[PDB]
Amino acid sequence: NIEIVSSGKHTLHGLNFYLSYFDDVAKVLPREHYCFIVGGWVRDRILGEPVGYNIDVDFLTTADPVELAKNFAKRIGGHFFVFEPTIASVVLHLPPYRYRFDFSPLKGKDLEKALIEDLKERDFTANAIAVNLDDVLSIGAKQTIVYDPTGGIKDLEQGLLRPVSIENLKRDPVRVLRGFRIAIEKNLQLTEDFYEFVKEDPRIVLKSAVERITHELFKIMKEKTAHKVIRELYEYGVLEAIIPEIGRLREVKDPLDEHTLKTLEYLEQVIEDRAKYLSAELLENFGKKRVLGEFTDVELLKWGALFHDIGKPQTFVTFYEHDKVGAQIVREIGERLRWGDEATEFVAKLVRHHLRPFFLREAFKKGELKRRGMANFWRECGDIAPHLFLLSIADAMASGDEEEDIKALMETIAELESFNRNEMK
Repeated sequence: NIEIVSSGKHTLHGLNFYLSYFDDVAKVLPREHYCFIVGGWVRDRILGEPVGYNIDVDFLTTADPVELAKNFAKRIGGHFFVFEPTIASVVLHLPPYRYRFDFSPLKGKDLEKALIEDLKERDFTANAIAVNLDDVLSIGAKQTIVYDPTGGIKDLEQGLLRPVSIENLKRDPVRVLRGFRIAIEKNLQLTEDFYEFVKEDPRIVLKSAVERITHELFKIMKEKTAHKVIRELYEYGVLEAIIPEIGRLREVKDPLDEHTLKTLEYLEQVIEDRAKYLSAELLENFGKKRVLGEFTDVELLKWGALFHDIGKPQTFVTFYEHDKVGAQIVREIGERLRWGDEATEFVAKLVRHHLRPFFLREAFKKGELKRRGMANFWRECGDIAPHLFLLSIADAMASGDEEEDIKALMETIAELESFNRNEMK
């Protein structure tokens, strides 16, 4: 119930909160109804982060969210969706850039009290900050006012990601994933009560719908810091709760879980270096295969790194058939988690063949690698080939292979690529 005026903040200026499409929103917005910008986009803008290729904006309007979203989508030429208190979305997709605009209802007799009331229900204080669209677009002699009753700005200045209330986390448990992800993504420290809450009941996440769970999970696999978030989820037992198979990696000692985590961690680096190992023709369409509509085959690759050996706990001196077992397990997880059919099949096929480049490498070191094995390789799997290459390199690194052996693997890959490029006609 108290405002404060500050000067030189320069991140809170309406100018900073601007987006071109907001104009279109304002033109679709009815005259007698109001609209606010909330959460993620506000948070990122306050932090002064440069806007990337993925733009997500959340709205709270007193108008009809469905009609608003419909006509706005008609204006920007986007796809209009309705799901779920029914919030409506607008997605706009071109290959380098993705746009998503969510529209949520805001109702009450007192508008300000209602807005605050809604902000206090949100997951984290950083995401609890909102601004009026009119104030943002209001060109002249207009001061812009930001609303954070939860003190999100104060927490952002101190570099803390603090849940508004633990009850808000218990109400929608999938947010406990976001808390980790964002904490790594925005380089913020999660406060004490979050860590405590988490420890006590890690399985809480199972309350939330599966699809939502899946969606966040990929969102984690989407960022380049993903291995850290995955390790965080594993150490606190959340990952085991979501995927019980992962917990079984611990019973088998060589440590398998550490090997998988390091496999993912190295896989990120290898992905960054992919231009080095992969051929140009393999790099052209790499990462361009769309999965679950906002995600690519790269997330599937990282999932492949997590599951690359999931079958070693099932088989027990030497682990023989764990590739096929792993493939089946992955298929089961993909069904359970409602991953796309072609997605779970992709990851499954990736896990099935995960040790193939190692065999071809062993054949390469003995000089016994010839046209037969290569042609057989490219015939059997040509679709997962680049992903399988990167995965194999990462797995080789995490296994602590000798440098000459890793280089032998890389040269094996290069030989397969060169054989496929020219000498296959």
